[PDB]
Amino acid sequence: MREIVHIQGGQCGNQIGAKFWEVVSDEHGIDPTGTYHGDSDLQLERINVYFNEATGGRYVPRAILMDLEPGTMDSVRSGPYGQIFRPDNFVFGQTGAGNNWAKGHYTEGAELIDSVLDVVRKEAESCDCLQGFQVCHSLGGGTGSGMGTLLISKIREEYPDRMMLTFSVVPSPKVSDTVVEPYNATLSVHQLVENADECMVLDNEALYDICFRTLKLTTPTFGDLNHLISAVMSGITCCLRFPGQLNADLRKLAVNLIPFPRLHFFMVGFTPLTSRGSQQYRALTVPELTQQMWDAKNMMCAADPRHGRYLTASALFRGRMSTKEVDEQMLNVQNKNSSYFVEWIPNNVKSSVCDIPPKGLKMSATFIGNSTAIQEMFKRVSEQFTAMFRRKAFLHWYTGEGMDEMEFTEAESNMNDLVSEYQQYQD
Amino acid sequence: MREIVHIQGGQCGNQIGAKFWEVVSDEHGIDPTGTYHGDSDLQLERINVYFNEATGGRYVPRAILMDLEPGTMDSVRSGPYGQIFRPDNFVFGQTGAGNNWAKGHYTEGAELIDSVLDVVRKEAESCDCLQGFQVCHSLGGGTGSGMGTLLISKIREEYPDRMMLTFSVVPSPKVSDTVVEPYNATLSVHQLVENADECMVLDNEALYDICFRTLKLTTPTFGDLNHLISAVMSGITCCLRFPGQLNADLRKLAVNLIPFPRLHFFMVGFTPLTSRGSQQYRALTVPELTQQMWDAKNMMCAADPRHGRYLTASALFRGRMSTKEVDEQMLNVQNKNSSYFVEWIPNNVKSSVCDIPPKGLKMSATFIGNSTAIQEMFKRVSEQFTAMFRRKAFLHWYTGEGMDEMEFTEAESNMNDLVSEYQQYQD
Amino acid sequence: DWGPRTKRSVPDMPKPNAFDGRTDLYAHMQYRPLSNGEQGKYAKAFDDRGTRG
Amino acid sequence: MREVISIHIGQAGIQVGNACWELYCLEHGIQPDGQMPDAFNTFFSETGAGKHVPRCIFLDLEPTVVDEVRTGTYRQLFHPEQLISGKEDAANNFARGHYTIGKEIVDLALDRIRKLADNCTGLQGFLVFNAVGGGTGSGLGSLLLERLSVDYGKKSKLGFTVYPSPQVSTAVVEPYNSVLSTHSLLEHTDVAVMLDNEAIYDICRRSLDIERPTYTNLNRLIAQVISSLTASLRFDGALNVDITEFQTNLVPYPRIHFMLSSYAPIISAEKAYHEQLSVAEITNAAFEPASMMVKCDPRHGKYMACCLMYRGDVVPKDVNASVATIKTKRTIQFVDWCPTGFKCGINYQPPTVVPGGDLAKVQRAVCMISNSTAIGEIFSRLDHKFDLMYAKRAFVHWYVGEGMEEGEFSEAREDLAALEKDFEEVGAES
Amino acid sequence: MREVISIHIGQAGIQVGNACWELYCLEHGIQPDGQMPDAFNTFFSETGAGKHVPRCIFLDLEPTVVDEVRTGTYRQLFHPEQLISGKEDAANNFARGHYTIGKEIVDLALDRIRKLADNCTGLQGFLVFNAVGGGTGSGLGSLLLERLSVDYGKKSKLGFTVYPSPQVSTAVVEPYNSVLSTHSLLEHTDVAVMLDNEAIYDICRRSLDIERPTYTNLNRLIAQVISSLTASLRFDGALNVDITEFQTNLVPYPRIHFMLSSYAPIISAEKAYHEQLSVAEITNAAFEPASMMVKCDPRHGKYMACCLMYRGDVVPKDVNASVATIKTKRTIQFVDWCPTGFKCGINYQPPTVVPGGDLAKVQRAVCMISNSTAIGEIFSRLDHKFDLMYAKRAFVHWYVGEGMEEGEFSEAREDLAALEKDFEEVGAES
Ligand SMILES: Nc1nc2c(ncn2[C@@H]2O[C@H](COP(=O)(O)OP(=O)(O)OP(=O)(O)O)[C@@H](O)[C@H]2O)c(=O)[nH]1
Ligand SMILES: Nc1nc2c(ncn2[C@@H]2O[C@H](COP(=O)(O)OP(=O)(O)OP(=O)(O)O)[C@@H](O)[C@H]2O)c(=O)[nH]1
Ligand SMILES: Nc1nc2c(ncn2[C@@H]2O[C@H](COP(=O)(O)OP(=O)(O)O)[C@@H](O)[C@H]2O)c(=O)[nH]1
Ligand SMILES: Nc1nc2c(ncn2[C@@H]2O[C@H](COP(=O)(O)OP(=O)(O)O)[C@@H](O)[C@H]2O)c(=O)[nH]1
Ligand SMILES: [Mg+2]
Ligand SMILES: [Mg+2]
Ligand SMILES: [Mg+2]
Repeated sequence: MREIVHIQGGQCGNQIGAKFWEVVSDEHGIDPTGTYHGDSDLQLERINVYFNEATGGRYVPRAILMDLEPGTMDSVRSGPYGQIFRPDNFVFGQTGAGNNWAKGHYTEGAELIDSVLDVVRKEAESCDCLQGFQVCHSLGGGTGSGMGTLLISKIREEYPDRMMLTFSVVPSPKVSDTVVEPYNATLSVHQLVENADECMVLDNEALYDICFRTLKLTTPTFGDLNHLISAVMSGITCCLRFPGQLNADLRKLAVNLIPFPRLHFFMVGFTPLTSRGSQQYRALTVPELTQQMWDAKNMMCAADPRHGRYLTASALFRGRMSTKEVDEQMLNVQNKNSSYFVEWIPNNVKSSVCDIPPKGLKMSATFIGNSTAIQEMFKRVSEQFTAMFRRKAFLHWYTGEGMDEMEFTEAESNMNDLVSEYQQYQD
Repeated sequence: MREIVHIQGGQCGNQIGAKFWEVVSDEHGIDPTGTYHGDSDLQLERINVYFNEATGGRYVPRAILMDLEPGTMDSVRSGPYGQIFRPDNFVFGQTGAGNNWAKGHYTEGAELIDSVLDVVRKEAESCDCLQGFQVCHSLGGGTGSGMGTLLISKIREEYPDRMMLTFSVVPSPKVSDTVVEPYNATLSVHQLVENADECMVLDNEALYDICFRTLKLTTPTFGDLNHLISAVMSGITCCLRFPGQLNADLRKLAVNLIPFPRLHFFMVGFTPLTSRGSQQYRALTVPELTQQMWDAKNMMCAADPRHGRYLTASALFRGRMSTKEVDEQMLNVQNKNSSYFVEWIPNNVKSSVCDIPPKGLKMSATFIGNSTAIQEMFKRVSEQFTAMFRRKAFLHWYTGEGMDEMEFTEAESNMNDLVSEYQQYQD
Repeated sequence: DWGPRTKRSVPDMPKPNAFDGRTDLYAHMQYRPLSNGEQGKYAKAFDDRGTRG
Repeated sequence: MREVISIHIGQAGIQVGNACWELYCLEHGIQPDGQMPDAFNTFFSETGAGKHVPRCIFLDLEPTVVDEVRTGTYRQLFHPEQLISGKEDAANNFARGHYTIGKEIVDLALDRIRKLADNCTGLQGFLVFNAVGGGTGSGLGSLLLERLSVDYGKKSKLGFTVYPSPQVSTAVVEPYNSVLSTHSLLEHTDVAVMLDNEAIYDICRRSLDIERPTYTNLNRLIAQVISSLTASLRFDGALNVDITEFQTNLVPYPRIHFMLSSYAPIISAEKAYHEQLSVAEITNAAFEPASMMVKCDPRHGKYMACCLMYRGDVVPKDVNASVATIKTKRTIQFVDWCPTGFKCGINYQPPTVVPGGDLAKVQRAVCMISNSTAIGEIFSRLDHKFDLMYAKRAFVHWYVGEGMEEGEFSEAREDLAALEKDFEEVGAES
Repeated sequence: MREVISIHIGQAGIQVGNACWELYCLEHGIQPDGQMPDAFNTFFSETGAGKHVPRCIFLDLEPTVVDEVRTGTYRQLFHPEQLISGKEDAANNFARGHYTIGKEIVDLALDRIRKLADNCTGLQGFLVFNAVGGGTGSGLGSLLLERLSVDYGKKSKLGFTVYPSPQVSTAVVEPYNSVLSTHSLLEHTDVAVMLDNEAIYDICRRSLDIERPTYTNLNRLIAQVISSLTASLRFDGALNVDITEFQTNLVPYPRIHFMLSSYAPIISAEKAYHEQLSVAEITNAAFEPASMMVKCDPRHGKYMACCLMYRGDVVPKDVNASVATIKTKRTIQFVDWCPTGFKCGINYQPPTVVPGGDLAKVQRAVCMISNSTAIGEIFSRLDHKFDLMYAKRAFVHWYVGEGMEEGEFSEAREDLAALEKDFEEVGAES
């Protein structure tokens, strides 16, 4: 009877949750009209983690979709499985943050924060036991990063004993989508360390690559990319919604994966990724779900895990599986390559099994990895930020909404501080 | 529970090895679809030696199919029994070696040797305990010669204790399908001495001679020639995949037939060969098989057995038979002509019996001999190598890819060294 | 209670892919068996680009 | 509801605007009378039952370019008070459009902009169309832009202006009229998109294989660039680009705000069948200087910030691979301090084709608006043209006698001289 | 995928390419308009909705021959930009095509090459078609060939050119343009294959028994060689021979890359029934000097490498028996240091017969392309014709005035003289 409240911001956040709540819905067997027509009794046992029961069998999520433009919700208005949401929980803006981190945070940010936090507070008091708050947003943008990161700092003030899952996408190293991309990213990670308790790192270039070499797709849309992200988000809370032989909730991963409070940036992975051409030939047994779990190609982050040591890792298995085959495969990966794991921590791997697989798959598993290789991602964004700030280019906008260069120097100071302690632990 | 990893290299290796997977799947009762339809219980008892279990009862070969051109992969998959292979195991490039040993071994093999080691590892630690690796290629081209022998050198360093059986076709004395055979053949064999542990030498125009005067097939295509080669390949591991009265796996043929570590080149033969109109006149008796097995015209390499003495030989008889007829006609073939056998090795032959005969034949045997007359096929390559190298013709393609002329002379010395160790055993 | 939907409604975007019509990743994420009328396409080709050979 | 107001000033403004609003009524299905047989709110104002009014005004002192709109095929479309005429033109004089006859009509110009701004619910920016060659587009545009920053602060103002070509120009006091305009469009207009008539003459020559281009053909694909610029508001796509998103991505410094323009697919009705139009082909076509819409060579300067707005069947992956192939080319060289030069926008609406037009129906199109240091070649050449003519006081008594003084030539010259210093200083590698 | 760009330079390259692509469109079933009613990707680009365009450019300075293609039956097959023209021809001047008038078009030629190279995912070679008799085929041919080497390094450039015949010559300054082309075609084309008009005249006279052939009859069987060499890329066979396999098996040295050509079953329609076409018979036919497509006798020289390419019902057995009888013949001489001489390739596609062509429908075909020392007689005869004309400076004022200098005629003379010594050196027994 523990609960998770879902909050989302920006273009990137809303499009993920359009697919994320879609993927959750047919796992639980509820129609886009909201009625339940599932064939399994185990689906209705833990619904309250993600849905409010309503009159007539309607189920409405704990979804609070935040944006500063009506464009994102318009896609949610008309997209598939977009009618399940609460109309009152669509807080909206009119001006738009305009891809500016200063506009979403300080000046135009304050006019909507008092309204979006009212929607959060109404849902927080309605459910009894709050496991934590889950946010999905971007970092290089300004609407979901600028307004989102202030919202995370505020909600840690009101609820300091509750965990914080953030699924924030990251500026790609190879390619770029916006021009103020390193500016809005370094200001957000500077705030994400202080407020958030655990972070899942995503980026489109790894989601693009994982759709090519592992899925054999040469035309991946964003809706194809959002599905693989949505499979990861269902895998974290698969223990809450379904039973298992060994149970690991959200707070159990927090004590496992976080040795020190600032080292909460993880990398994700989803195991049964089979192309349709090679779908029949592969078998589904625990040793071959593990061999795709630890592959560097299966990681949905920029960082190559072969570069840096694994400080702590977690695995969220789903399915009817032997407990030895879960145990022995994750024990073999501690002996075959022990140079990639940290010596001064014994048994870096957290494992948990849930007996209810996803729809159709006989077995599945989700990987969360606290690697020190994530410093390669943070170094590159800090490299771009120092290049543009020393010329003070694109800075006359951010100083226009009420910023001075003091926190810009502070953002690089904390960025250089957090990457310094990763490389100190790698030695 | 002893398994073999199959590797196919180049146009010759893919075409030969595709023919290899019908002759072993038919005797294991695997349909072209991929399911099982055999009427015998003994077929499924040992199927892990070549096949990997898949979902739905499917069986897939443990064959990494490797080349540098996409044309042959499309041709192999489009043929009958070509849909059983995994698309992930079809590893290939786009440029093509183009009958150039330097392009295969050094330039264009380097961007693909990382991809082929990734999948031959994935077929190695997936299975229980490796008996060895089997590769089939050509020594005349550049795709299976250069980039094929590069794989053997890499896989011998990674797995040093495993067995290595190579089926390589060698250039003809009489005719010449390409122009740069002896450059490709001398460089490939020099890499093949230290790396590989066995080498079943084949020649295409010994096969044409077999198909003309004995089989009486007036229009032999490559479907004919690969079919004779594939029968020998099924004969070596015949006692692995099926029970036998006297047991002999692939390593039993190693210690019996390799006197000295560089003395490991063999030549092959298949005994129950008669033309289609003359099948009624042949009585399938054990002495009938032995007179064809030891005949010069039946042997599948260009070397003539009467020119040199037999260091060691082996006969792998298949079918229901009496084991003393496996004994005296191997004794009598030494007593009748002892001048053609080595005096200082007594009982130069090894015999084995597998009680499951191949399909359509009730009595068969595959001959593995180690004659010192195999120096003839090496020295006719060597006399062609010295002719072209002294004028440095057709060399700028090889030295345009980083290969200095020093290693050409190094490979020449080993070829003259390997005909030196053979020459002193016939005296 | 909702107003009129803004920003139009584009028809057939993103397009159904050639070499079998794929508008979703449900087949891969649900592990559905391949149909017999569509198995030949993946028998002939490796990637989702159609009929190269 | 989002909305953008377009003001059309000078002879170039209306003739673009006739081509601009022709492209707009075919996208929404609105007939020329104004009747559609939910996304028109960006440009059209719904009134009554089945009537749509363009949210634009035609402001020109010469009545003989506006009256043909008032009697053409678009009589029932425009509001008659939006069409603002005058007694006599400014006669390519900056002093007449700014001091003598400009002030007598700009009061009526603000009277309808306030009416258009009051009818707007949510405003994101302004569009201005003018030519700095003629004093109506140059002087009255300077007067209206200076007044609008006082009247409507901190709002976006998109500058679609046309500059004299190096080898081609159709007026004599164009070096005089362009330099005085640069004192206003520097400090007031926030985004300025240069256009150049001879570069579009060359674009229509080779890509559209038209041997004899006219002013109608040039303005038709001028309408294509602006419609592609604001197609993100009207239709839905993978990556939307809003007006204020467009302004903070390409303006690194408040004075370095002039940007280029490039529309990649210009294909004929007979070459459309033979070209294999993919997102890799059009993206490489946009960065070609042949497709550049201003007569400047980008190889001399450094690209500094670029946006690529895609229309049609553009899937998000290979467009992200198309940008990577542009970055690897040594010819397209970016400035050192900007490792992230690209902005991307994808809309799902293929570009409409006007019936009887010259462009062919394409399923993919990209419009690039890029900030570069090669635009200093545009200003420095017009600086040399002004400095040679001013040195012997040519055509000064026309300008001075209509209210001006000699001191405004020195201030405008010094202001433009700072731009050439600013472009060299910013683009210098450190 | 496998792809190849075929460039055609000069007037003689056009009617060759006019005769190639009419056979290519027939062999893949492409209709003349350009619509097929997977193997076409080597030469045709899939464009939009069921349309194919040839991966080719038809560049020539004289606008007459290219405009014949524009108004011909293949007006819909070709992209209109690929048919590149010019204002005036080089007019039998290597000076004009390489220095004065060739520069204005070679930039436009390389631009479309970059467009075609970008479209193809794997480029295996460039097929260059020219004749060294004319200015455009030699001057513009050398300028494009030099530029294509730098821009696309380490890529095969397959040179298919026509040298002047010993007896029949249609121009006077053909000795001058042949020697100047030889300095450039030596160091730029990786592999060159000669053709001579005299031998093709004799082939049509003896084999096809047509008394008065024209260039249309010449280029049709030229194209039958063209398809036979690229036969491996488009259709599967037992022994594939790619373009990159074609080079590394035939040239023993970089400076010796001039090779002959032959075609075996050149039989008319009435004589095809009586002849028994076996692999043994046509292989003996291909090695005869009558079947040689270049007017030299191979008996004077020595074969250093041969590459036989087979099409149709050919088993791999009898091709080895046929080669064995060829090797045991004593009039056919191989060089002593190359025992392994033959590169054998067997495609399974029988040759296609064009309607109206003199060639008959045959099940088997052999195209033999072989390097030999008998090609040293070609360069000596063109040298002797050049040495006589240059002795007292005939036809030099045309070349000197149009850019060239006097001294570099001796440089091409010494370069051709070194080619004479190199053929004598490589054939000397050791
Ligand atoms: N592209 C384009 N440019 C135009 C068009 N009409 C005029 N121009 C440009 O405008 C310049 C002339 O200055 P204008 O601003 O049009 O003169 P005006 O607007 O009549 O100003 P006044 O004469 O004072 O009324 C010429 O050099 C043209 O380049 C047009 O229809 N299309
Ligand atoms: N095989 C063949 N050769 C041709 C043909 N037409 C011309 N030639 C050869 O071309 C040589 C002369 O060059 P041309 O192609 O006619 O003219 P060009 O090379 O384009 O040079 P310009 O006329 O100045 O443009 C002659 O010696 C002919 O041998 C043809 O149709 N077939
Ligand atoms: N996975 C995914 N990422 C997206 C999508 N749309 C935008 N993004 C990412 O969001 C980043 C830009 O941030 P932006 O959307 O402007 O953030 P916003 O200003 O808060 O809306 C880019 O790096 C994109 O990769 C989407 O539909 N799916
Ligand atoms: N037994 C057999 N030999 C073949 C076949 N195809 C080609 N060969 C031999 O391979 C040699 C040419 O090598 P090649 O095919 O180019 O090898 P690659 O470079 O690895 O592709 C010739 O001498 C043929 O004798 C086949 O189907 N069966
Ligand atoms: Mg517990
Ligand atoms: Mg006027
Ligand atoms: Mg000509």
